[PDB]
Amino acid sequence: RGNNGNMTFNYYANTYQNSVDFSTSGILNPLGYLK
Amino acid sequence: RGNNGNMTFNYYANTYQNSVDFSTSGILNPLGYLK
Amino acid sequence: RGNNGNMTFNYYANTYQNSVDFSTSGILNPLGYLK
Amino acid sequence: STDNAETGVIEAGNTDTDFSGELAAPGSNHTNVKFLFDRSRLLNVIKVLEKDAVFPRPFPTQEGAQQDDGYFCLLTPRPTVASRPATRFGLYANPSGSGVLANTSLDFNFYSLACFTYFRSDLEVTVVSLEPDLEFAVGWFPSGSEYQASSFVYDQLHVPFHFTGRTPRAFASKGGKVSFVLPWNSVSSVLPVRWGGASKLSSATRGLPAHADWGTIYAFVPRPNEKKSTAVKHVAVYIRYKNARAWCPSMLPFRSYK
Amino acid sequence: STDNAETGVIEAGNTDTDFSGELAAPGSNHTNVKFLFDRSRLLNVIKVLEKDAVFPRPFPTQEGAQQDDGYFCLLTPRPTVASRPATRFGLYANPSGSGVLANTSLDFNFYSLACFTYFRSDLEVTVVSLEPDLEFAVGWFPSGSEYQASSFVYDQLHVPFHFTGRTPRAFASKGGKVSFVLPWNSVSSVLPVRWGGASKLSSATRGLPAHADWGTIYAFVPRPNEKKSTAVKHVAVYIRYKNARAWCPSMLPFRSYK
Amino acid sequence: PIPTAPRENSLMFLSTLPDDTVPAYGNVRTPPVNYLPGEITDLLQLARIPTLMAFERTYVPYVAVPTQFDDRPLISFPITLSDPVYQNTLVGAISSNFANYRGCIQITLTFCGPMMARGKFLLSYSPPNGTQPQTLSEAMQCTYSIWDIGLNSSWTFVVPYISPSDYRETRAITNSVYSADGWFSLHKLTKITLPPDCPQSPCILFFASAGEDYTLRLPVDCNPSYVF
Amino acid sequence: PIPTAPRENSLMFLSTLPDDTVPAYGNVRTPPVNYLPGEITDLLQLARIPTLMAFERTYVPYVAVPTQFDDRPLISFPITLSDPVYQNTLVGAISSNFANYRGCIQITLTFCGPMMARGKFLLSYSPPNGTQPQTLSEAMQCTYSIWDIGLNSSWTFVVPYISPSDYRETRAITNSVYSADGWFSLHKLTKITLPPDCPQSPCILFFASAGEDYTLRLPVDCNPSYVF
Amino acid sequence: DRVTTQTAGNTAINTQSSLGVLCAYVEDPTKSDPPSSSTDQPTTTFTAIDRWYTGRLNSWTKAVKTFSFQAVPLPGAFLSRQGGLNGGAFTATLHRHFLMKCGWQVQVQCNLTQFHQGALLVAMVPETTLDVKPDGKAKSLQELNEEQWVEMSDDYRTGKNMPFQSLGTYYRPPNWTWGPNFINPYQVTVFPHQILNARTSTSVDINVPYIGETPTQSSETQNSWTLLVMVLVPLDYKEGATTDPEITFSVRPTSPYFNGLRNRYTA
Repeated sequence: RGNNGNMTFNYYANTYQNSVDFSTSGILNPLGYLK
Repeated sequence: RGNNGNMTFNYYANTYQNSVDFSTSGILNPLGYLK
Repeated sequence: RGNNGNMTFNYYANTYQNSVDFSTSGILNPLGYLK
Repeated sequence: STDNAETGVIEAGNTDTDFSGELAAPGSNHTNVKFLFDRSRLLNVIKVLEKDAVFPRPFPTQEGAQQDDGYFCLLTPRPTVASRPATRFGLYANPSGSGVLANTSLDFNFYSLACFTYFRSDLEVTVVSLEPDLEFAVGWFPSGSEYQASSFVYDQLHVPFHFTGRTPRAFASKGGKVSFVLPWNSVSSVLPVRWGGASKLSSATRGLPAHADWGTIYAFVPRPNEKKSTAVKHVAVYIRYKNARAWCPSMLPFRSYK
Repeated sequence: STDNAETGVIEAGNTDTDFSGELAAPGSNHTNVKFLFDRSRLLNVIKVLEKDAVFPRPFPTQEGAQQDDGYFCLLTPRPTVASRPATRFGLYANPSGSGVLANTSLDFNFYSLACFTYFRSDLEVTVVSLEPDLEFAVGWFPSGSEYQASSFVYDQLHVPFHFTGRTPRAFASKGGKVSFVLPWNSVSSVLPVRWGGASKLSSATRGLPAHADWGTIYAFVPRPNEKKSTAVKHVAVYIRYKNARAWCPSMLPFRSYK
Repeated sequence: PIPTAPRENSLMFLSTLPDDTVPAYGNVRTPPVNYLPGEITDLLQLARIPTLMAFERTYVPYVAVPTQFDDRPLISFPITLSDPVYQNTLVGAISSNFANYRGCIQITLTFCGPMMARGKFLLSYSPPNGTQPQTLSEAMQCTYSIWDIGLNSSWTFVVPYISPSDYRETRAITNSVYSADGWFSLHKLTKITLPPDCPQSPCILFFASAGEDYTLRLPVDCNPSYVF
Repeated sequence: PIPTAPRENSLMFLSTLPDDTVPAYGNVRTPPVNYLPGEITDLLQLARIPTLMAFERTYVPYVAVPTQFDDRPLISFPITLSDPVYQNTLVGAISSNFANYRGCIQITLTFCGPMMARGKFLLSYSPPNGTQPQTLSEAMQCTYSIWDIGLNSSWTFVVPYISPSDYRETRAITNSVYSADGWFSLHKLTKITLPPDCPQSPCILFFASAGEDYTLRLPVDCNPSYVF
Repeated sequence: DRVTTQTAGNTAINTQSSLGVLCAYVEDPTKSDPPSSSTDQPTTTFTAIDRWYTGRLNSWTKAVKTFSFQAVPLPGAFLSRQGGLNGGAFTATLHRHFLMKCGWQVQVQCNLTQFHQGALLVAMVPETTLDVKPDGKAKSLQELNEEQWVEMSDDYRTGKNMPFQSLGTYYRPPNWTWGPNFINPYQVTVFPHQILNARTSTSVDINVPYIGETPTQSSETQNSWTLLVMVLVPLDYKEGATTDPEITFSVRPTSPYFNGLRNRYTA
């Protein structure tokens, strides 16, 4: 959600405001695993 | 729908905003058929 | 309704916007009848 | 189709009545009286007041009358003269001299489509300035009232009595406009487009309706009389007939063939 | 894949048709005609009126005609000349002399993507001023009407007849813009991008559609004719084709190899 | 506060804006108009009423019928609602305040001659040709209708709506050369055989009404040259 | 009143704003276009129609086949939609009005020679190398397809979409050195063996259509140098 | 398989190298509804105008270059009688009706041999003024029979020479550079076309429906289609072969709806 406090109302849609990826077909996990 | 992102609310009506045709009485089909 | 496209919402009331007549007690009909 | 037009009623027929054909589709409803008169148009161009004016005295006005003319817009499609209801409309073909050129007005767009006798509607007055950066205001007083013509000294400034009242004194912003809708205020039930009775206010002038108006507006400047400017500034009155109703069909004006 | 292109129909194939491969994903829908033409672009740069102009007389205009040119924007992607629909588009390579340099216009962004013959859409006209602090206005009159060319004396001020009317006279604010959307008003069902018939208004010019337009706008200044300024002020007309529909595929213009 | 972003056409007075405005002096109970009869609902209640035309003889609503035979139309006028035979008709003076029309003009006649006047009249309607038809053998091929004079005394020739567009222009601005929608033309078929001691030259009184499908569109600014 | 705080981009005319504006002259019933056949729903109905290419011989849609053997491609042109063999194709003149593309260009040929002309042709497609391939032993290793001449007379070589990005540029602006997506090259494999009394140099007519997965993106301002 | 005989009325035409009818823009371009801009009863088809009207077209030498076209206006050829294309009962009905709303169905015959090469691009081109001289006047038969194949200059590729209203002596006459009724000669295959090759067919078959800016157009003015025969590959043959092969064409109006009956058109 980022630095977005406008919790209530999105005037423009998702694909106009943001830019969604097109399809093809907290919990801080570590960036390196000893295996 | 064209280049229209205002998905929610049309203030003016259909016949004022657009211009509907008066009555008388995707899927890209080809523009020429071999028959 | 006249030349009024604001179909949705009347802010002011009827007796303030218009001027209603006080009580006392399409189909184009002709303006002259042969009887 | 064999008819008798001396009867006075002719059934409006189609092509199929005499010939082989069909009815055309209904085009639109732009002949609807509530729709056709519901659009703004220029009514009168009145000069903006700068002091507490004297309202024009009733006719016949004699010379030496120090009154203030060209200032009040009697809001009416009928012909007016000198901010008072008239019977004839008269412009000035050769206005050289001679006295006071009386401000006349007529609704040109109304009488070309006033094919009726009685007309009732509300009125939506928009008062567009004809001066750059003019900060003005717009008075009004109803059909039957009169102008309150004096001043009161507010802190050695002759503030007039047309800055206040129980009637709308809408104040325009600098370079703005004034728009408001006035109800059918007059004591007649309808405004007679054509009238044939006599008003007994004077020696009875035939055809002059006394209370066929929505009132009378006047533009002023919101300064006291010490700050009176020099160049006379105009303003332009656009009116719209909201919720129009019309009765009793009548004639349209004579288009000359020359 | 073995085919016969003399047939006139070739099934558009993929890589898997001849080779080993797969279909790519659908990219986007920016080739959609209702989407691709729905964006504004500069159409014509017309001079702003200051008096009650004479509309340009029909062709061939002879010399001594005291008419007012470069003032009216016939709202059309097709080539225009002198505010009237034309067949050829012609600019001036060496404009020295000689008569009246006729205002021509063309929609450069349309014909590069008008690969079709018929085109119907609404029109969203935005009239951007090309002058600092210009307080102007924008008229319009539909496809088939004509300009009302006179004035009426309002309080010794020659107010023209293009301040009023049943057509939209949108008044701009000081330093503002005018934006409104015009419906498909013309009597033709569609606007012919390419036309081959003959209009019988004159000696019949082949390929000239008489009513392929959304009307004609004109910028003016909201002052009477006494307040006519000196320097000629311009304005710029941006149009957008709302709700575009297009029929009958055709050719794109010839890109020269030099 | 509600964050609004106002558009580019802010503070624009538009004369034909389909909306209301702020009321100033409301709560006024107007006196009732229930007593008034005959309200116009719509101005096409009035184009349908037949009004008198006017003919270049000095403008006369009737056509005099001269007794001399000649093979040309007795009166002939184009079907164009800017033609000066329609200026003082409610068909013409309402439609000249508009921009388009659609439907059938209805030309009502009235034979105002004597009762003993027998005769026949071949009304017509040519569509726009390159040349106006003149011969009775040329209005025979157009849309004609023979009108006999008898007990009744009116014929309502309905000018059809034959047009390449759904709304014709109501004013011959540019160009229509003298040929916009063609020409009405009243030919006389047999000469009016009057008994002795009866007035020569009887008078066919012309009307012009709108059809039951005559419909108008697009108001424009009027012609204010009636007041001059 | 509703307290709104308008944003920083107030009163900004934007040419491509995805929104409507105030109607001025509404309630207009347009005449119906149900009679018109063949509506373009989408302009990729028209890139798929094969249009003629043009070749520096004076610009000719066909390749003449000279009878002299030489080990080089007969015609060779890069697969770049700003190349001047694509300017007057609907593949090229629609896509030059855009900014990106994705999919397969489809090059249709047509052997317009005599019916008795037997021959074989090795079409190819090199991906962009440091050097344009010239030998028949160098288009053998690229994406080739041998085209025999027989009863049928057309071959549709589908130029694949081999790219390191999902949307290639549609105009070789800067740089692509002469090598953007590689080169089509029609090699002749066996010489065209004509019977006696037949014309030398038959003509292979080239087309250029779009694939069934050719898709365009991002409109740009066009080139208005067609009108000069 | 390739032997298709197209009977219509009393005039059946045959083709033994048929590629197939190129039905344009729809499945069946014969199906059409009456015009909505005529309140009178339209004159539909009848059994003397439902037939194959055939007239000649100019020969195709070796001197004809690439893209040298040759245009047949429809219904402009029935009225000027281009190539001997006499309508008969159709032209005698077209002159007497003011509006006319039809769709065409053409077929161009040019039988090459197996030892000739060349390719025509027969294409029903909508809405072009290719039959009109640049000075406004439409071409007459004496003028067609001297150029024989109107060559593709740059005035046709740019549309520089389409007919125009002269501005008069008041306006300075501008340098005309472009007009929308151009030909892009490389893109004529977007139209309903077949290629009349010298090795696949002798006749092509195109079937187009009524298109037009109005639901029916005038009779004496319209040029809604234009049978365009364009040379893509020049004719070449060894000597001894049959020089100058003929080109004919056969036009059939599919379902016309005449309107507005009046006397015969006299300009």
